[PDB]
Amino acid sequence: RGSFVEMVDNLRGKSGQGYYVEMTVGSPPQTLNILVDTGSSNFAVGAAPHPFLHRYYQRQLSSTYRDLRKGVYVPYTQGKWEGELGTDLVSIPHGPNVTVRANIAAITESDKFFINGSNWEGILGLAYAEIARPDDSLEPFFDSLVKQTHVPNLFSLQLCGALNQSEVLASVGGSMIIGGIDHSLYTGSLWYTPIRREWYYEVIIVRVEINGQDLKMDCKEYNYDKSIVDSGTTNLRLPKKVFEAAVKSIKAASSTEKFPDGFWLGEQLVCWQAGTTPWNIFPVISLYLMGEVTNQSFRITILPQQYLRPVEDVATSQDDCYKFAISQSSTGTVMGAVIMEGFYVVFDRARKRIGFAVSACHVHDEFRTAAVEGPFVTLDMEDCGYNIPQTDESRSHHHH
Ligand SMILES: NC1=N[C@@]2(CO1)c1cc(-c3cncc(Cl)c3)ccc1O[C@H]1COCC[C@@H]12
Ligand code: NI
Repeated sequence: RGSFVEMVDNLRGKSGQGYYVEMTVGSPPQTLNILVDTGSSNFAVGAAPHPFLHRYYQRQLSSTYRDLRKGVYVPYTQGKWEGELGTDLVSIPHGPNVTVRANIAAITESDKFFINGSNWEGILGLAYAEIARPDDSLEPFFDSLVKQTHVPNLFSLQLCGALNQSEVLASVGGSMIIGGIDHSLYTGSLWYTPIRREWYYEVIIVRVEINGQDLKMDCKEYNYDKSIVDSGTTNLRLPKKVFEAAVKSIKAASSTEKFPDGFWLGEQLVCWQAGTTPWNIFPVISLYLMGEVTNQSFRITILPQQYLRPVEDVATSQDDCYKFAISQSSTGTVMGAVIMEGFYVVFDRARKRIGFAVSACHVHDEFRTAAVEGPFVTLDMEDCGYNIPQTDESRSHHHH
């Protein structure tokens, strides 16, 4: 292999509203646009009319649909989705030339799940069974794909971030390569960090720098209470203490400009006149990730072109306006699109590792580029992993 032409450019989306892939469900195939989400583990599709859906999965139209006679209820921070579990035939038209029988959660009711204008009608959870709902016995899509076909246990993502239009958000594109690595999608070295545990795609950050300046924190703070690689999150999200330190450093480096507090909170845009954005006043951010070798790390470095998100405003379309896309977390580090848009990211499930290489499509300028660099060696490395306190709820679970 080394080339997967038919799968290149199979992702679409609107800036800040997630990347989706075309999928078909049922016999005959019903086409739906599905959010590619490495931060969840259910395949769930709209299956009833909704204000924001132009279309939905029609179970009755599918000769191959089977009801599992079990419901599912998924609450979260922003809202909830719920529905009926079943199985049906699933394919990815611009993916591998295979059809599989997968679990599908047919979403019958939801609150603040679907997004007006996003153009997606469902979610493809690509993480592991451990975080599937209602429980880990509901096989995720990718597990079924690998078990039922000869597709190698690996996928890779090239998310290409963003203007033509003032009335709508900017269109984005990218590639999901299932079963391999496409060498046309990256340049330079591909560096791997271990998947610490197979639930989320959990990784370990050992060091953080802002414009070459070490944040000098106990490295467990970087992974408190976890660090994950998540295509279903827009922002780089950082643990409270890390967020505060990072913002302070970025503020100081960019101090020639005085932005409102709303900007640093991601609640307000800042603008410059077309093409005059002073990129050079904003620092690079480096995350050092644990290497496959003990005592080694490598760094991924992103630019303000990644963490400042373009939003073309109607009232001031002569200007280039940006949202600050680094935000606070209380559930650990989330390396979302802000990180992933810099890189070609290889989810090597077979070898329990995640690969990063400089993306052939990343946004940069003539002075700086997103980078992937290593090795960095450290004498006698402290364990940077955090151990989440075990609740009685969690401890009570039997795993046969
Ligand atoms: N990983 C991740 N997936 C989550 C939350 O975190 C998600 C994301 C979006 C979503 C909305 N707008 C833009 C993007 Cl990139 C994603 C919309 C719904 C949505 O549902 C959440 C359901 O619970 C699992 C995690 C899901
Ligand atoms: Ni038991």
